[PDB]
Amino acid sequence: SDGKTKTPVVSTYETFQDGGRAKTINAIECPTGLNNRFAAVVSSFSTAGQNANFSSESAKDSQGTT
Amino acid sequence: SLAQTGEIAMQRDGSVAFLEDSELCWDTAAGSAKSCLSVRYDTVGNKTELDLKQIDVVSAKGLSFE
Repeated sequence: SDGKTKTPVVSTYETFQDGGRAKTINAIECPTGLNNRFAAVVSSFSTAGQNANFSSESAKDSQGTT
Repeated sequence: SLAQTGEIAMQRDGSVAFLEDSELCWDTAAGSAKSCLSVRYDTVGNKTELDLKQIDVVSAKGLSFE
């Protein structure tokens, strides 16, 4: 695409696990001569902080702000 | 003396394999411009590549990758 070689973008639904620790996601294995890219985009959110469970794609549990 | 050269005929049963780095080409309406493709190996990658970069666009119906 415009002189640069690219692989198709692949998508995953991610939430942080409770405990406020960073989320580990494994990088895809790139063909020889290409480098890894990543992007996170906003889907659902509230100001609940730790009092929530958004891990279901079909519903969102939001218990309010601490 | 016979010499098994590149002249060996490709069979419709596929029992005969192409030679390394040989190119399968099409006559195109560009006149005498050939639009080729091949299966190359990059030892500096240990990966097999199906190189279509001589063809401008590849148009598929369904398409899947891993």
